[PDB]
Amino acid sequence: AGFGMAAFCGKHELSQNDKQKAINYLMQFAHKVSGKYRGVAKLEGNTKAKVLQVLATFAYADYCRSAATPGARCRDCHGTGRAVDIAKTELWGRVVEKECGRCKGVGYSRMPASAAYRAVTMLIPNLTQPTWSRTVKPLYDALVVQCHKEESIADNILNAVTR
Amino acid sequence: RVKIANRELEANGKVGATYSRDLLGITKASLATESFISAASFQETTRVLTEAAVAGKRDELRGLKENVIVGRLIPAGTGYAYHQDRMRRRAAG
Amino acid sequence: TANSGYLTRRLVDVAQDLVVTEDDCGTHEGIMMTPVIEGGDVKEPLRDRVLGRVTAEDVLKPGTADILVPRNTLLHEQWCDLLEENSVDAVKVRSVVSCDTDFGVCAHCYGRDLARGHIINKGEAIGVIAAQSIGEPGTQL
Amino acid sequence: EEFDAIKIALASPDMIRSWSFGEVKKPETINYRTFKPERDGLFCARIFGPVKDYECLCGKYKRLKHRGVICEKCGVEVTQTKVRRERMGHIELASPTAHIWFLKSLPSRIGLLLDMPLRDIERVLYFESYVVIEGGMTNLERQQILTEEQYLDALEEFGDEFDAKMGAEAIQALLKSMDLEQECEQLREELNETNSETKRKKLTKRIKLLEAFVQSGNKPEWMILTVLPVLPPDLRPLVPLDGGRFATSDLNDLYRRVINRNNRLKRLLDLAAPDIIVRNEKRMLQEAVDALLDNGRRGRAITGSNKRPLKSLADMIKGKQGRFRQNLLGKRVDYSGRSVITVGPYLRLHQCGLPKKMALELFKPFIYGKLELRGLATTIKAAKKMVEREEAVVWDILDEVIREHPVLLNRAPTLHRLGIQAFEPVLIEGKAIQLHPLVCAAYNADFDGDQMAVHVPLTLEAQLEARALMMSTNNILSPANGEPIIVPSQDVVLGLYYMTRDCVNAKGEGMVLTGPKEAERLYRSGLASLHARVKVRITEYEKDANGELVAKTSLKDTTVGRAILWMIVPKGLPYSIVNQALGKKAISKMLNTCYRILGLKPTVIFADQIMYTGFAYAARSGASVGID
Amino acid sequence: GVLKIVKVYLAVKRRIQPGDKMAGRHGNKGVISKINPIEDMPYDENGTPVDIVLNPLGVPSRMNIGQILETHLGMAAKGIGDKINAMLKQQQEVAKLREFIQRAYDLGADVRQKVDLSTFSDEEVMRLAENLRKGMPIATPVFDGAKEAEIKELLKLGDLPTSGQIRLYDGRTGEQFERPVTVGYMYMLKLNHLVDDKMHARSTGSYSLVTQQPLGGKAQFGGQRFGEMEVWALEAYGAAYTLQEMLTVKSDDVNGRTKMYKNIVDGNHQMEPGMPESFNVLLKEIRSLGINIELEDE
Amino acid sequence: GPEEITADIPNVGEAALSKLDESGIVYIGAEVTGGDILVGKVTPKGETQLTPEEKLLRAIFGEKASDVKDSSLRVPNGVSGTVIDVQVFTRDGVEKDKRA
Amino acid sequence: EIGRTTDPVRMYMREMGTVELLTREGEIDIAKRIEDGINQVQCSVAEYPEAITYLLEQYDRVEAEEARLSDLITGFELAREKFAELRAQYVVTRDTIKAHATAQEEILKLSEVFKQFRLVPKQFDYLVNSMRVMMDRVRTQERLIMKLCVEQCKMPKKNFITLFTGNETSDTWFNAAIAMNKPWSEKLHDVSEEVHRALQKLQQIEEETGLTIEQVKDINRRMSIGEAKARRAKKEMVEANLRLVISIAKKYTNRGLQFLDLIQEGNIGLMKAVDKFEYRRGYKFSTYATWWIRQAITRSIADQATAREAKVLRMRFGIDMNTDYTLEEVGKQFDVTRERIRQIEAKALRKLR
Amino acid sequence: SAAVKEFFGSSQLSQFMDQNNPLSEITHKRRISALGPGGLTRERAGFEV
DNA sequence: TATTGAATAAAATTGGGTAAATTTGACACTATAATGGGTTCGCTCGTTGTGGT
DNA sequence: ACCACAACGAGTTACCTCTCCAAGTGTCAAATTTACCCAATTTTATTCAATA
RNA sequence: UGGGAGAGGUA
Ligand SMILES: [Mg+2]
Ligand SMILES: [Zn+2]
Ligand SMILES: [Zn+2]
Ligand SMILES: [Zn+2]
Repeated sequence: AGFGMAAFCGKHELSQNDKQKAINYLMQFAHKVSGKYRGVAKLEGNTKAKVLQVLATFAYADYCRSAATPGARCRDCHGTGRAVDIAKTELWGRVVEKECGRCKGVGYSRMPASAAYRAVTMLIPNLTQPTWSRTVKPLYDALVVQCHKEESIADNILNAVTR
Repeated sequence: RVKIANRELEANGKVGATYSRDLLGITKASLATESFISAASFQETTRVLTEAAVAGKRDELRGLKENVIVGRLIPAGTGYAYHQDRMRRRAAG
Repeated sequence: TANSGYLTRRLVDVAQDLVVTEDDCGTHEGIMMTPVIEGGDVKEPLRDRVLGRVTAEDVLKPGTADILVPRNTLLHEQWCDLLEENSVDAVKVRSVVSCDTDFGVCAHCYGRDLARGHIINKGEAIGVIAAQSIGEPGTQL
Repeated sequence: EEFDAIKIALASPDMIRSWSFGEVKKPETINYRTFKPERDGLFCARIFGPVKDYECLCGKYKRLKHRGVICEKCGVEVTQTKVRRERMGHIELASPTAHIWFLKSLPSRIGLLLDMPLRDIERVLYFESYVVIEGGMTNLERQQILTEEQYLDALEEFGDEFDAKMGAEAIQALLKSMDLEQECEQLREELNETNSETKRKKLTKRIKLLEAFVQSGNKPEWMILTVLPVLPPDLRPLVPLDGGRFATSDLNDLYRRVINRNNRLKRLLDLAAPDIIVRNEKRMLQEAVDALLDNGRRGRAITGSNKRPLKSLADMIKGKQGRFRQNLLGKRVDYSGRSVITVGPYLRLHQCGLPKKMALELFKPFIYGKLELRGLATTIKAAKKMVEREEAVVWDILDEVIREHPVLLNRAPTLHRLGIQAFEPVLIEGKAIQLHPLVCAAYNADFDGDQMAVHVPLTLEAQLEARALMMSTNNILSPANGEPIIVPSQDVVLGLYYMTRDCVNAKGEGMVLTGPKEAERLYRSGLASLHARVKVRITEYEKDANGELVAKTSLKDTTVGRAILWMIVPKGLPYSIVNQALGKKAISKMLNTCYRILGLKPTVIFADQIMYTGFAYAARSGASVGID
Repeated sequence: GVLKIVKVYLAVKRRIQPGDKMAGRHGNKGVISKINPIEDMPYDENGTPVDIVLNPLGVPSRMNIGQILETHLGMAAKGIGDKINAMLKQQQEVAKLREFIQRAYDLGADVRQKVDLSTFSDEEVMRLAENLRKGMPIATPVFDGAKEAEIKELLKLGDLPTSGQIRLYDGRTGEQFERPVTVGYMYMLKLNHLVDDKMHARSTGSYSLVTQQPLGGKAQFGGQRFGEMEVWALEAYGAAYTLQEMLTVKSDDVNGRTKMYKNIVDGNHQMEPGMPESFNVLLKEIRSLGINIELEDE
Repeated sequence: GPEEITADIPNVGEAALSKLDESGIVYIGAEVTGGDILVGKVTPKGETQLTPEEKLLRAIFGEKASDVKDSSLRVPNGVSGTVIDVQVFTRDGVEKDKRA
Repeated sequence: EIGRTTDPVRMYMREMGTVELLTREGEIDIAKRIEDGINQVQCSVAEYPEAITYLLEQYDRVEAEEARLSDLITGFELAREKFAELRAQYVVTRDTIKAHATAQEEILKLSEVFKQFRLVPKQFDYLVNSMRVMMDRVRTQERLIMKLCVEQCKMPKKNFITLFTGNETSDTWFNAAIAMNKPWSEKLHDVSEEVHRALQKLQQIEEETGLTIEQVKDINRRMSIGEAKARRAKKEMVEANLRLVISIAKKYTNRGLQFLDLIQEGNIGLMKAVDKFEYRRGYKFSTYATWWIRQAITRSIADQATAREAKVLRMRFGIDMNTDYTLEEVGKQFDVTRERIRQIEAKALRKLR
Repeated sequence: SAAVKEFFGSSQLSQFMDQNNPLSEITHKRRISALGPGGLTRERAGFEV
């Protein structure tokens, strides 16, 4: 609820101080999930806390990355994700559209996890892309799909009291 | 500037420059101060901004008029401690 | 009123950046103060001409008492009465135009804060105070 | 947020295109059928931004779901409308044109940069005389300005050995072809041979300009404009009037003239127009750009339909009604009121009478905070309707908020620093501010219709500055001289003068009184007058060589009124300051002596008591004015 | 573009109150400071309290003595009207009323008009006395007026003190004022500078388009200007935080003033100031003039 | 659309329409005070300037393109007084109103 | 006198006072110079056989019955037999071009049979603009071969002009330049591949026009000086009539525009009146010029004040519905395309004809 | 109509009449102004006039 | 019994380009004679920048 | 070198109150976008096995 | 929306 409104309003940059609140809430959620996963709890307090905080910022930035991110819009569809078919409009006559072939309709270009991997491997260098793929990235897309659930339940608790 | 240059030149062992002080008027001194923002907000904004754009000046924001235009604490009164703290922070680091 | 307002604005802008940024600049320069005796009478006595200033050096005379005020003393009413009872006519006090400080003045070269009665605290906009003090009685002129 | 200095320089054409967001091509501001701005115009939403917050122009992406997309129906990026006052544009001028500041702001600095007369430079820019730029022969040295006759016969003489041009392109070619460091070393060479101070000052001015150009690192050909930047269209809005018609802005009109003449010059240049027509169009574009940058500088100012000259960008920067003096050095300010002032003769030196409706408007978010702290209001709208209906608990919370929260009272013109002072407000009925009578000298206020502004300090630091610096009890002495600004004026003065002044055979003369309390008893009972010469026993005090007060008692010869004034004179002052007829100078000397002996707080209490007894005894005197 | 206009006409009845500018015909202006009770007002030996108490210190340095002479002549006029009112309340005659009104009309030294009441009827004299019972109106021409001798003869006709000064008593203590006080009738005007029209306060309202500063005026609910001179006053005090909050959070700091409003509602008296939007406007205008000015990140 | 002069006003109590007539206009002789409504006017479907307290709530939830704005002629604050004359000037061509 | 003035309309009226007014004969012989210029460029493009085969392919392209001959030929029922005569001219200029005064008499006969073609102006300047872009292609080609002659020599290039003003097609000038052995010729062996590219370009252009380089070079020189004299006569005509522009723009002054803008739009209108002026109509110039001047000034001041092809052929031409539609109705309802629908109509006309 | 309405509406001497009392109306009608079209100018005049 | 360094498909993303749709600005619409314009001074004081002997 | 003319700028602070500020419609070449083709790269999963 | 002029007035 409050996590959903804070993360959404910090993503779309309104009341622009709840981004840090979303970082801290996702860090506490990482504290919650790190007890039931193997490769995350292999460190001490300060190091694991710092790398999970910067991983929370990276997962929130992966949630914050929209079609209005500076340097992330699709070059062809201009963010829309909808192009016209000249051939199908010629053989049909009716107005028809297709999925944008470049960005596959999502509108923008998503953020790679290897930037986060390079940003965190300057503290712990012995973890590699096998370990990053088999251990870290399930936690990473778990956080971003969880923040999607948080946004959607904020949307449901909003349209239950407004509609 | 002449006094500071003569200070450091007689410190490191040079000859130093000689000068002759000039009594500017009140308007001419306000327009010939080394803060182009203060001089432009006083008077003759066309002339002052033209000369400052040609010379490529920069205002270091050391005066009360400059820190009022910018919207900060002035270096006077209760803002003086904050301004010398900011000066030692930008000088140490 | 129009002319005095324009004069006050010119004075504030010529003196806007002057702030007491030191306690003592460490100079020996001064201004020889004297009672103005222009015309046929004394116009301003030495007591109020020097009251609140800071002496550039000692006063040196055999005189009637051989009074030796120290260097850099804030002249209160007590020291004014001392100079009156010891009959002094020329005192050298540290002025603002002979201050050794760069980008501001020292507190000793200014002297007494006329609004509070003690020495001036470092960080007081004496240029704005002086410009308003000169440009206020222009309506009375 | 974090920045140290502010730098100023000339603007390169690549930098002018770098701030831009799209080239402005058409001069239409908005369509007048529907209120929608035209594409590539002065208000174009594809260039400057959408007119609604998170909504495209044609109405295709109206939600915040698309936080930015370029709507392919109308090209508009779906973002907030705050970017309309921040995104610039640019116009690509066909012929380059001179900047009017770097031409007609004396000294011209293009004529000073090239050692050319401004008359010759304007003759070149007005397409009247050619100027050579380079020449392979020795007959035509550089900057030799030729007329049309000399240009045609030199064309029949040499033809291709030289190349002379005209207009601002010639001056841009001259500035681009000049050599900065070579002119620097040549001028530093030529400085030594001359001996006249005028020629030497000219050489030092030119070498200072050249050294300033080299040390800044700009290029001298950036004084000739090839790209012209456009102000964002929410900083030059199209305000609608009450008739349905518009009062369009002067910047929109000047940009419209510049764009129309630039587009016509593009058409005449690609149409292969005659040289006279294309020179007239280039000259007109030069005049339009110069008008837009500074209307009244070069020729006659382009006036609008109302016979008034158009406000340019320089007219928006400079002057009393310009940006600095009207909106940057002084602003308009929230949490501030204004009312007519009256007398506060019952007040103390730190108090002012503030009306209840004025204070209820000034202190409204503090009232909302106290309402939501006490739980009386559930939400902000409930607190707002509670203040809108003005409950008795709203007036009680206002009484709680007002207490120990100073306000600043200010009267214009604020000539000296005691034109703003801080006071602790007293909630009064009525609509006028009540000012203490002893601060009216420092305010230069009377009560014939003066008004004062109230200002509420919000932050804790501002409240502490008002309490510790700007409080009226904190500045008793002037900042100009050391003398007190709190002098009693004319009614206190008339009352204390009538009090202390003696008479020879008034009533109850020659008595011997036990003290000032018996003198007050005699006067209030009616057995003695204020001016009866009488003998009372005055116990006066005196500070010793240390800080302790020694007491002494004697039989003084005085009047009854001086004995009653001794009841309010504090402990530490002698009877000699009371034992004469007190005028304005004597009361001011008494207050200054009380200051120098006792300090600040007994001086403030003494000034209050002086005001009260002077008012009371001037009233009991019954002084009047008759024709006799 | 107009469908219909509805024009409503209010009608306010405005009473005097403290704050209202009142004036006489001699440049004797001023503001009502207090509306006193009639038991508190000073009164004469007949118990009639005065209506307005004016300061005599406004007379000598301003030299408008026609104020005092109008006061004396108005006292004499109201004394004559009081005698006519006493005769009309006693319902005496028409002959004594005709005699007294004629005796009051023939008092001047060499006055031009000759008002003869023998040509008057009885109902005409009764109507004249019914219009004269509230005071006898007196024409005093400019540079042709009554003198002190005429004023004192009129005051002696009306059984009034010829010096124009009576004994007044304090309404509160009951005691007598020591010196005799000038009491009379002066013509006072209510000027159009009413404190209902001058009183205006604002907390937060609407803002200008370009500068994002508050508006100006009682009509559009604007804030008071904190001008250059007031900025100099705060600079001379040293009130840097007060000056900074005048410059930013009470003014053109759009993201700072909403923070300050919510901080005040949350009971936290602390601001977070930022850059003035008018300074951003000025930077954009100097950039539009073809001059690259920019803030420098150290 | 046109702005309507009408009796119904969104989001006011019955302490506002206590002095209006059936057409939205005030009665001749009504002892109104400050803040009362003399003639109610509502904008068409779509507001004209939105407050930031609910501008974010119209952004993230959706501007309804409905729920018209209160734009009524109110008595200014601190101003009492009766109403002595009303005059309605309608444009030539349309049917006016019952009160007009 | 130049100098102490700043009013730009005053400077315009001063600088326009140099020229003089024209008599009745002045428009006649300046129009004679105009006709001389356009007939000069017409006869210099008439001798080119590429223009002849271009007008023949234009003839059997318009003979496919997709457009009427009204917007092809104005005048001289006769165009068919005259184009058969032009085809006979084509086959005689194709078979006896090999032998050499027969080429001279046949190009002289092409130029005189070219002159009676009183065709429309737009197709004519479109086709000679196709000639213009191909001679601009060979112009930048010869400019490209001059700069590749210069860019590695670093010598006085005058001797290469003396050995290059011959035929400049074979390699005899190349061997005569390298073999004589001045100090550039031994280090000028790196030009061999680009001059061989120039030789294959020369054989390519020899087979694409059947004509050498010097004759097309001086014919391009002749048409360039012809169009230069035509443009100079147009400029000398249009500079001597700006007083008419000021006299017509004298009435529209305080109607929304500044005075100089009105006379600039009038100068544009006067230039458009000069460009399409006919002198065999009795009226001198002014009654034809004033319509264009008034039209430009009033227009400026008023401005300042398959399946898809089948259904757009239905809706645009109005085939079996209630109301017909123009390009704007379908350009609103179907897609934001406006003139693209017109090119769809053109493609459908091409695919149906 | 444009000329006379421009004058009578927005000249410098076509003034919004003061009618507080009858004295204000009679004094506004009996007023003489040294300023106006072709007269003096306010900031550009001194003690001589 | 397991987690992970190296290696590798492999599809998504960046960058470049490119031929075909598609905008975009202009132009048509036309022939008695006409041929050179309307717009501010009763402001002072001072300062700085320009031109002859 | 010194004098005699032109042009800019400045002139108190607020505060108020008012009024006043013609008709689309069809056609052409160019250039501009636009849907899309394809190498370089690189991010992510997936196999081997090899230490632990 | 809320700008710019002009006029008048107050201290
Ligand atoms: Mg006053
Ligand atoms: Zn896409
Ligand atoms: Zn010092
Ligand atoms: Zn759209």
